Formats: sequence, structure tokens, C-alpha cells
Amino acid sequence: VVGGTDADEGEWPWQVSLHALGQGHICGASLISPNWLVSAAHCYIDDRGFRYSDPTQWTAFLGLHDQSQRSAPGVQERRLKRIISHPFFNDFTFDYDIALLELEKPAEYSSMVRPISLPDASHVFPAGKAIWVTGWGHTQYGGTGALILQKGEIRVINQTTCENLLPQQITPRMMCVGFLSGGVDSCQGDSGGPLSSVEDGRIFQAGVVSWGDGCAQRNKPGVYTRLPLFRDWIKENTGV
Ligand SMILES: CC(C)(C)NC(=O)NC1CCN(C(=O)[C@H](Cc2cccc(C(=N)N)c2)NS(=O)(=O)c2cccc(-c3ccc(CO)c(F)c3)c2)CC1
Ligand SMILES: [Cl-]
Repeated sequence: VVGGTDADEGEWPWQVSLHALGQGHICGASLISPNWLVSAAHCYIDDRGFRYSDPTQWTAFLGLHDQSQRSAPGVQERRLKRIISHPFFNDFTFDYDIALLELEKPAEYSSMVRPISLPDASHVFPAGKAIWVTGWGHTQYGGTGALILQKGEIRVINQTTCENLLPQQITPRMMCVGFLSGGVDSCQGDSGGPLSSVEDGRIFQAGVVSWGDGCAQRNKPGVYTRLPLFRDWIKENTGV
């Protein structure tokens, strides 16, 4: 996250960190039940010969605050049973950039480990709404990840504006969120993490960090997968 600030301990207890064998933190995810996470398909594609699609080469950290303190109180470490990539995911366009990760053993809910509510298929996040992005991604384009979980408040962008700003690249599965003046944005390593929409104190996951043209540039807001469209796919494949 570029332009954000340190999250408080326990503040985003649905945020998960996904580590790939021998590489440290690579992507984010969100807890939606004791057994299931939501993440980005593109994180789990074989590439450069490393087998990112191999569920046995991932470790999920739940309840994590600081990447240098992975044995801290409240952290739950889990292996993955399987990765369900969306069948329409396209690795050239990044259309349908979503995946479901099954934990080997269930999480135990705690002050630091809690699920986030799914939106039903009719749920709207209108252009202009302020929502939150979190992750351990880079804090500058071309920089390094954050040890402490970062948070940033960003705004939903109009879909026509989004299309014109990133021409020939936006599909209806995608939403632009950020600021047209840049400054606050997700970045490499935030992929797969949640957009958290805070209302009356109810919180919904609005989308999934997917991609961007650089990070925090003017007129180049981050691009996110829209979660309401996938409610029935999640139910069908996980029961959640
Ligand atoms: C293994 C596999 C082949 C699947 N690749 C993979 O997973 N690549 C990841 C893809 C996701 N990545 C990025 O989009 C990065 C960083 C980033 C990440 C998340 C949010 C933001 C943000 N700003 N909110 C920014 N941004 S980037 O460096 O500009 C870059 C590098 C490579 C590729 C494309 C890219 C994007 C879109 C299109 C479609 O038009 C495209 F053609 C290229 C952008 C890392 C790298
Ligand atoms: Cl504002």
C-alpha cells in the first residue's frame, strides 16, 4: 500500500498473508469462514518455473500484524488443501481475477482472527464511496513490502471514467478504486487482499486487489475484482 499508515493490532482481522515456499509474503487474502479464504487467481499461476499453482507450496498466516513476528501471540499458521481458480480467469487480461483457498484445518475465531461478510449479488458500492484497502505490499512502486500491515482509504471510481483511464483493459468484472490525484493505492504484494467497506458498523468485502498500471500514479487508480458478481460461485464451490 502506497500512501497509507500502519494498521492497529487487531484492526483488520480478516486480512491473511500468503507465503510461497522460500519467498516470504507474496499475496493477500481474506477469511470468509473457518475453512475458506478469498484471493486473486493471478497469485496462483505457474510463472518463471515456480509452481505457484501447487497448493502444497503455500502457507497462510491468519491473525498476523508484523511479517518479522510470525510467531506472535494470536497468529494461526495453516497449509492449503486446495486452490480453486475461477474457470474464466484470463492471465493476459486478468478478467475474472478471483480464487478460493481451502485451509487444511479450520481457523479459530479470536480478537485477531475473524471473517468478513460477503455481499449478496444485488449489493452496490456506488461511485464515490470511501472504502479501505489493506496489505503488506510495496509502499512505493519499485520498493519493498511493509513489515507492518498497512491501511489506506480510497474511493470507488465511476466505471466509464475507469474504462477511459485504462483504455481497452476494463471489463465488467473490474472496478477502479483510489483517487484520480493518485497518492493512495495498493501495489505489488497487496494482490488478493480485501477491499473492506465500513458502513452502522457493518463491514462488507467489496472486492479483491487485482492489478494496476504502476502504483499511486495520477489518473491510474487501482483495479479490483467486484465481489457481488461472485456470490453464487462462492456458495456453489465452498458452501459459504
Ligand atoms: C504470473 C502472471 C503471468 C499471471 N502475472 C502476474 O501475476 N503479474 C502480476 C499482476 C499484478 N501486478 C501488478 O499489476 C503490478 C503491481 C500492482 C498490483 C496490484 C495492484 C496495483 C495497483 N496499482 N493498485 C499494482 N503493476 S505493474 O507493475 O504495472 C504490472 C506488472 C505486470 C503486469 C501488469 C499488467 C496488468 C494488467 C494488464 C491488462 O491490460 C496487463 F497486460 C499487464 C502490470 C504484479 C504482477
Ligand atoms: Cl476524501
